[PDB]
Amino acid sequence: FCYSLPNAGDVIKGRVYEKDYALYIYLFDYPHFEAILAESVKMHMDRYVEYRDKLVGKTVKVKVIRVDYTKGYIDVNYKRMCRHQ
Repeated sequence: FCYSLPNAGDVIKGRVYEKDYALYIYLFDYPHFEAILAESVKMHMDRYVEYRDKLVGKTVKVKVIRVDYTKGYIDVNYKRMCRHQ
């Protein structure tokens, strides 16, 4: 293996999108990893709807919680909105 990787705890930027019942994020510096907002997967229905409405299409900062470099997956948690949004 080889390639650039973020470290757990790192706060990085990307654009949020929805897919397969959850919120994911297109990480600007890690475009080839499927990055999911871990907290959105099992979030209770009504709050999930609000969460999706608040974040989809927005540019945000997220904190890295887990990196699977062999399979290409990254789990993150939404932190804050960007200046570009």
